[PDB]
Amino acid sequence: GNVARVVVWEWLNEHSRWRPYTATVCHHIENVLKEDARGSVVLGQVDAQLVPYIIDLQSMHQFRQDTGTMRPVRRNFYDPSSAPGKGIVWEWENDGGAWTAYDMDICITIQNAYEKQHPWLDLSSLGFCYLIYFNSMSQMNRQTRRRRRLRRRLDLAYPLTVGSI
Ligand SMILES: Nc1ncnc2c1ncn2[C@@H]1O[C@H](COP(=O)(O)OP(=O)(O)O)[C@@H](O)[C@H]1O
Repeated sequence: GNVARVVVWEWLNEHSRWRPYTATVCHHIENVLKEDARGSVVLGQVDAQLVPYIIDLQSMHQFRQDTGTMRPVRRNFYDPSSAPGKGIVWEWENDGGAWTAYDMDICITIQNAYEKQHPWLDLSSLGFCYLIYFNSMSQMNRQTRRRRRLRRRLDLAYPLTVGSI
């Protein structure tokens, strides 16, 4: 018995939410893990914005030289038929104008609703008090009625590996 599973590396933030890395970063981590289970992933080799980021596989923690934080990381897995298995990413635009990916469980839920031709999706049952409007491509706070923009891109697919039995 062999099954396929999508590899999504994730780091725990200050709100106790597991945040995903990008698919480019996750491929680089898995290549270091294949060669050395106790190695260090130097994300500065990938892009200049990731210079202060180091992921230590020896202790499974993220090290940031620009802030000093030590935050746990995990090697999580999702279903190949979900958005990370293809490369589909849903992102929302923060106050600084930067695009930020939703949590992976929410990203997969948004993509499932979009292809089911749902005009909108309510995330309240999943903890987020937000409404996703695909017609205006926006996210609305249920309490304040204020909105942010969101977009869909076909980025890189996250790595896929084999789980035995
Ligand atoms: N999808 C999201 N995921 C994580 N954080 C978010 C998301 N949307 C907004 N935030 C954060 O919540 C804060 C503002 O929430 P928002 O609902 O936009 O404000 P308001 O309460 O004024 O409507 C910001 O710090 C923003 O970074």
